[PDB]
Amino acid sequence: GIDLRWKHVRSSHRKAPKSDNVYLKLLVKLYRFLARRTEAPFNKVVLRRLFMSRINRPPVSLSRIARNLKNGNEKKTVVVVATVTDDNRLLQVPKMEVAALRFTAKARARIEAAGGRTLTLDQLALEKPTGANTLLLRGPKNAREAVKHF
Amino acid sequence: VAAKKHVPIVKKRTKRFMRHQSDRFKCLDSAWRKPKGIDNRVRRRFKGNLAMPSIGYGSNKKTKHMMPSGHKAFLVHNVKDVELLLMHNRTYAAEIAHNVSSRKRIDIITRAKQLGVKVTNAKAKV
Amino acid sequence: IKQLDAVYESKKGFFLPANIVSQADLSRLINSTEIQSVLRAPKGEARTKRAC
Amino acid sequence: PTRFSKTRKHRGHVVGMRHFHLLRNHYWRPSINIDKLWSLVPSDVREQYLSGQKKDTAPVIDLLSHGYAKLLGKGRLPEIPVVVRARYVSAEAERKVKEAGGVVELVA
Amino acid sequence: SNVSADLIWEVSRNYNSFLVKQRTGTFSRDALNLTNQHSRKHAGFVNDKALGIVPAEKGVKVIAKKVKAANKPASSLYTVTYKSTARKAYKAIASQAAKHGYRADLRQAAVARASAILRSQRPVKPEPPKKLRGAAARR
Amino acid sequence: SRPTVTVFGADGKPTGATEVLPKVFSAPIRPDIVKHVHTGMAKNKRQPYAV
RNA sequence: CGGGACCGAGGACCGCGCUCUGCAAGGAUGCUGGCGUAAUGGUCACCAGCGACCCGUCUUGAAACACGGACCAAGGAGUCAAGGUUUUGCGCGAGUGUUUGGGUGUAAAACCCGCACGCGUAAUGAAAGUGAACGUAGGUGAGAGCUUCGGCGCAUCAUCGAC
RNA sequence: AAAGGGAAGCGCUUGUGACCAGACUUGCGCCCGGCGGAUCAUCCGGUGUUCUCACCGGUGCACUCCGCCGGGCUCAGGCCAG
Repeated sequence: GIDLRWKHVRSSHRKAPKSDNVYLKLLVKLYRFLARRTEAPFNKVVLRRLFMSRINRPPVSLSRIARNLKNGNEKKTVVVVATVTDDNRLLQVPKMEVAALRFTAKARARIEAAGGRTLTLDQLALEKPTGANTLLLRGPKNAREAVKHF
Repeated sequence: VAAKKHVPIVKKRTKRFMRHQSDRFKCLDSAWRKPKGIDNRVRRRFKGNLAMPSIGYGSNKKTKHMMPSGHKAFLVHNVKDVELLLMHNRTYAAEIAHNVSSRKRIDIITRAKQLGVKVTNAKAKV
Repeated sequence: IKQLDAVYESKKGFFLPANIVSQADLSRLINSTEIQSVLRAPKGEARTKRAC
Repeated sequence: PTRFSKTRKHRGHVVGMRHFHLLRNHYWRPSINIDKLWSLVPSDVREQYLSGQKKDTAPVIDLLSHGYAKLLGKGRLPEIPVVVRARYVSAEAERKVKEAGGVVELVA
Repeated sequence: SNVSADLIWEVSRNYNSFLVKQRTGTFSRDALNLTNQHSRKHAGFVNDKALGIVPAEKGVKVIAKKVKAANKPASSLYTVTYKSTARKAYKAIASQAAKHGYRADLRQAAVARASAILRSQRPVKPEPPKKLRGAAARR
Repeated sequence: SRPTVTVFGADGKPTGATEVLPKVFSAPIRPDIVKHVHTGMAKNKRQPYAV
């Protein structure tokens, strides 16, 4: 018998999405290939956030994107592995290039009316396969009724 | 035809796992049931008792589901079913379903003889 | 066939949805020059030789 | 569904005051802040005002038609004059409207 | 666009009408499936370029997908019937599968299926008779 | 331009007419959502039983 | 330098090497005989050597006591509804919810329609009532990722401020 | 058919008797000899395709291809063993 005071620990992290979305499966395959074949930690983080669930992917608003676009980030491509929502309180949408899982109709329309570009994550993988010149953004995780009631 | 070359087929155990006290009670079927009593001799694994099944009795992955000839049984109901084994005559053997009539059995046997596919129960209904 | 577009334009509160994937051809995406020109060298093959 | 339950797996192993006759319609007064005030304008017309193609026209917004009785003062307004007709208004909301160059009228 | 061979494989990898699932393996009834195996490599109806071989009265019959007529099923197949020497049939099938980059990974499977069909078309030999064994079967 | 689709007559032959393909034919194909809505919808004509 | 036992996993090549025409060097080959069938193998019955308390259930710390079991077939026990809460998937998203109702129908299905309304979008106070930007929506230290290599700094945490 | 000197029943492993499932029967490749045929190579035209690969129709005039039968050789073949 082997004295094992310490216990080998199984992984406490998602290795595959629980979603049955076939397009998400294709995106997971693409970013698995990218994270295996590239140096860039951006691809590994994007593959991780593709694995993540919906409460772990809070939405990001155009006003939050405009806040993070200040101070030398005006030309960086904004990457959000979540839903991008529209904010009525932002009256002037700046020109921006944003890649996301999905946009709302108002957010996409206001970005394209301001003159920016909306991309999907496969278009992002095509144009920036190493994640160069990119601003990676996340929404507020703790802004939830359950988290407030914790 | 002769099967593809394979490692020798090893069965770690050929005896079945008999249910406890099914020898003494006719209302108990001999199919395995795990004892759940806290004072059960078999469940506590005293020596001289019935062995309990476990994953350590598992068969070699290269020879699992192999009949002694080296083939894997594939159930067939018709000629279109037995023609699926056209490319697998060295690995798979056809087995005619029990509810297939005699005429269709002759047709399946003739087609498998043409395809070089072994039929495990070719002597049936003759 | 002609009336299908008017039928799907007359649905109030519903638009034709936007996909999360723009190019569904994963082979073209992976084997495109844009991805393949920045990849590392392969660190192995599909079959690995047994060392000892 | 019954087949997905754990039970199939576990088979084999088992102050203040009182208000009599309260009417909520007395106290109905929904509120809106000033940073959502421009969202009441229709989208095309709002975009024309925000671009600046209308330099001689001032929009009149009726809050009671949109379902609001009080204008509150959270946020900031652009430098465009707006006419606001409201039953109630807060001091900061009216101050910010007058800074923007408009006027808050009182209605019933 | 929104439709690709990868998408069709993700849709029909778990269930399709061609699937024959049993304990000892999963097979496919697809006409464009070489070796009748359920895999992305051999799913002919999934793949944009695909080959399939069926028996004829004498020889083989090879169908191939046309990539310009995917939405026109009546004219989607390029069909050649090989009724000649087996070596010429193998040469033509291997050229059709490998020379222009049309699924060079299916070359061995296509030549093997052609050989299997041409060998099955040969006359069968009479079997040796069954010998009674033991005591109860013999007597 | 948008793709076209051929129109066929009562003899099975094309009539020389083409129609513009509707935009609903390029919608995403989601088997999980189809299964969810089908599971919900196939119960809507059920009559109740009780002892 | 002998004598003996058990074992032969892998399956084109690649490597480390050596005593270098080759090899005992990243896992057994070569030669030969008998038989080609119940001979090997398997199942059942029985003898033999060794081994082996009758099952639940209950009790406490545990046994013992106690209680149930003549045998067999068929039933036979964590279900449904309402309302919460956390997590998973999905649609839409500062909105969301067609199905009380209306239209329509190939007629309890499917499809379509919208007013009100519910929840959310603002809180606090017993109440009258009042009602959320000094600042690129603040400062400091961390912080993935990115960077023009000077820094910019998501989420989140600690802390000092502002309303 | 079998066992039984104050219980039977069960586990491991032989043995005996009874009864059985497989496996095997030959395949493939060469060298000769004898038959039956020309869907051998090249060229021309048409057609289809993956646009360079095929099929079809004329051309082979038998040292070239494809089947069948007699011989010989090599290799691979079942069970137990030295």
